[PDB]
Amino acid sequence: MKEILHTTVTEVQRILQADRVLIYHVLPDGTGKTISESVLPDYPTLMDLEFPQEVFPQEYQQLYAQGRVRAIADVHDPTAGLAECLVEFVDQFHIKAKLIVPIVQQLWGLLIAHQCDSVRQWVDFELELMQQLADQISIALS
Ligand SMILES: *[C@@H](C)[C@H]1/C(=C/c2[nH]c(/C=C3N=C(/C=C4/NC(=O)C(CC)=C4C)C(C)=C\3CCC(=O)O)c(CCC(=O)O)c2C)NC(=O)[C@@H]1C
Repeated sequence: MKEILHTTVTEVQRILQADRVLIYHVLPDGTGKTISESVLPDYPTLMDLEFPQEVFPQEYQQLYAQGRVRAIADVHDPTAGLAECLVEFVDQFHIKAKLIVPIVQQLWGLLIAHQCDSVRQWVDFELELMQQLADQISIALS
């Protein structure tokens, strides 16, 4: 399953030509953590870093359990909807755009793409494609 999640993020990174693709998993204590990552070598491996424990709030569990994709073209646009607690994070890791799709069975996790070199207008077919990839991960888990 660890090799399957690695294969998936690597293939999704190549398909989107994203700077990073990762899978973020919600743990039974209500914390969240990156568990698989493919990143272009000009950027850090987030999995190699020693992050403090991170609460994944009930607000976002209840949102993402509903299944909908969130495309954020420009994380610095004050109307684009980046969570306020992530403002310092996107600055420190030079994340400019992100694409988030929930992995649901009950939220298991999120498939997330980053653009780092530019803002990125994600287009409708890419949001549908990530929904299909999230469905493929859920089917694999079953
Ligand atoms: C604010 C709402 C709370 C919160 C929620 C949250 N976090 C993510 C996703 C990621 N968080 C990552 C890692 C860390 N590690 C830290 O120490 C830290 C604080 C500086 C963070 C943010 C991480 C690698 C991810 C996945 C990749 C990504 O870019 O998202 C999410 C889901 C994404 C989204 O934008 O909705 C949420 C809701 N984090 C907090 O610390 C608050 C308690």
